[PDB]
Amino acid sequence: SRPTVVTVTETPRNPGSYEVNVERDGKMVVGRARAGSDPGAAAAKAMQMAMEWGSPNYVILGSNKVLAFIPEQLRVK
Amino acid sequence: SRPTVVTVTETPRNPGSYEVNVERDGKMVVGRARAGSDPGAAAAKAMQMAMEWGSPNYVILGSNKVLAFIPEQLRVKM
Amino acid sequence: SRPTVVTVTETPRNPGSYEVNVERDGKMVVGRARAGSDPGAAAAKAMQMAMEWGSPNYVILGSNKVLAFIPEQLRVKM
Amino acid sequence: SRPTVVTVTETPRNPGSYEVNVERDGKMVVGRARAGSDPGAAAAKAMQMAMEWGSPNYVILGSNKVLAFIPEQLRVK
Amino acid sequence: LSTASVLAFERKLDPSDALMSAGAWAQRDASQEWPAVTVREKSVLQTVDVANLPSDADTLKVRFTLRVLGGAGTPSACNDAAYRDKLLQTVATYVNEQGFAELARRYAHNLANARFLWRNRVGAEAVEVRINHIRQGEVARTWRFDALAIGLRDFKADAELDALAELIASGLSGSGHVLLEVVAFARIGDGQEVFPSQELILDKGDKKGQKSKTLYSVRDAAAIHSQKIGNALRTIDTWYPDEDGLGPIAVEPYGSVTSQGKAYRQPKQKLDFYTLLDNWVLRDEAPAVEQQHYVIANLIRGGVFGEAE
Amino acid sequence: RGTISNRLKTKDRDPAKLDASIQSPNLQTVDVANLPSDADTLKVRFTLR
RNA sequence: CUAAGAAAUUCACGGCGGGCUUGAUGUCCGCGUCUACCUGGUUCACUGCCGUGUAGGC
Repeated sequence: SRPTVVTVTETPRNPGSYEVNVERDGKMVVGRARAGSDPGAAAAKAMQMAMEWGSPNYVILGSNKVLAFIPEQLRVK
Repeated sequence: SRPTVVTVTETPRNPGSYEVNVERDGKMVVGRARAGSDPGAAAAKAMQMAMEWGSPNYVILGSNKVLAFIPEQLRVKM
Repeated sequence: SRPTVVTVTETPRNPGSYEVNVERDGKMVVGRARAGSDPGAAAAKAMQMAMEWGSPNYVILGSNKVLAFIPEQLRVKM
Repeated sequence: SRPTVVTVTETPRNPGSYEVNVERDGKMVVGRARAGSDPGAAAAKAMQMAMEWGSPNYVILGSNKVLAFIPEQLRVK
Repeated sequence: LSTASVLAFERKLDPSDALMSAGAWAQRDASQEWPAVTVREKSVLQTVDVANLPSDADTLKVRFTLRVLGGAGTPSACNDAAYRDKLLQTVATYVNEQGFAELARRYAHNLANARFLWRNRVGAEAVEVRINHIRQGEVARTWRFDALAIGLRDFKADAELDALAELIASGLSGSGHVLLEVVAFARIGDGQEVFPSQELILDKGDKKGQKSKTLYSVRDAAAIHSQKIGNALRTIDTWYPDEDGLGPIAVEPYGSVTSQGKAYRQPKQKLDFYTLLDNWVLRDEAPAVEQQHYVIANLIRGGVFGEAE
Repeated sequence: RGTISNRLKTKDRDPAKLDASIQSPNLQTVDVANLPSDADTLKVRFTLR
């Protein structure tokens, strides 16, 4: 896997709270970090983790409530 | 990847304080600058960074306590 | 972005001093003008920059120490 | 903006002199009129511009060096 | 080889804000406690700021200080030592040909006739200028000039004018430390209108009810900006491509009177500061004896002269 | 309020001019610190360890 | 001119019961933001000869 992968998942043990993972060239540099408690802060944390560690290109994954804050031309690069 | 992206995020190492990041044209112009200790200072710093950087267009991202101070989608996107 | 946006941000290079930024319609008319050295002068400068430079709408943004001197959700929006 | 607003701001082109703005019912009635060269004359002119130009619901804004010469009950009507 | 990416020159002839006072004539030899005039508001449905002498005073007095610092050719910042060394050799060649004597004579002429009284010199009846040399907190030398006999157009000769030009030349060379105090008395009239410096405010709004014209003041005392004094005593340039009859204008790159709207020394012709400077330092071309005065006056003024490269 | 006195690094007749013309003034805002009109000495104080 | 030509899947329902994630920790060091400047063209007012209207003085 060449580009960086940022995945925002929701914690099923406590609904409403999110977590973020960053891939970064086949060895994870961020594991289960605390994102926000709402989709907006999860989107902000995902875009921050895509700005850093995503120097050539990146891909942002996540739910539809999370990715409704990012325009469709900013999720993949 | 055309407009300037402004993100406001809360620091988890002490709850209540925020930090702002600004990216324009694939180059990180501002990295982890202090916004404040309440959501209002975070919203003011985000709107200032959208006014100064990113002249044609911008997108402002942040928490829901922070985006409650900006008018709903009228001034968040351009 | 139709209403005139007025923001008041605190400088982190020395704490307790503020600055104000005004944007009327797609262009910045006031950039980093000295607000004051206390929250009261910053609130007064924000209301002065919203009195003039204003269409029938405006919006004021600031921290939760400056926005206490402005009357509660009455003179902040238009 | 129904209450009349009276703001007292220090002119940054020379430190120590003040100027008062008075707005009533959408349009401004006094724009950048001179006050004294000390906070006492500025607070007195703010009180005088609060008596005229709004009988109900005046707001007086200013610095903490200016709003220390008036009592706490005479700042918001 | 190449003009530097950064090049900055400090300001010589550094003035201060001119302070205004009022009094009665035949009292100029004791005028040290005269009351400062103040600006006032007046309604016309607009509000303006006006200034006026008191009804017992018929003479205006303007006072400021002046310094000359020396070392005109040395830049404050640079980017390559080669261009700086060539520039120092060029200005050293100029001062070894002829010292700062023509420029100093024109500066002393602009101090002699009180040209820093911009619009309150026109309706004057009699003007007197006093210039003091301050050495150790006291007065070392006094000059007293009549300003209506010393005209604005032509540059006449006088013994005391040559003495003041020698003082300014010694200050500009680098052999002394000159601090001047300039006081000017103008007999306008009993209670007439004086003209302080007008204000520019980049934060004043647009809606009606705002003040239309505000004036400059320093701690409730009507004053003049220092940059207006600098532009007043910088008008020494008369060697430009227009014919004789308009008069001398100020030393600016692409020398331009912006109030009229015209711009002399356009870059289409080869008579501006930048191309003559580039030919002087790069292609070893001195334009004339007259254009060297203009280039060195533009270096005394200072600025930010940087080509990108 | 000053004049525009800098190198016109664009073209002579530029379609999208990255600056302004010479016959117009430019208005700027700057900070300045001065001495008062009666004071002629400046004092600077610091500590060292 | 068709492996051609034709066609009712129709009904019902209990997935239930229980639970200790535990402990521990040194991010840390350095720094020159410099330079120059005309708000200006622009205060058609006060009061009177006079019943209007239209002469005049400064």
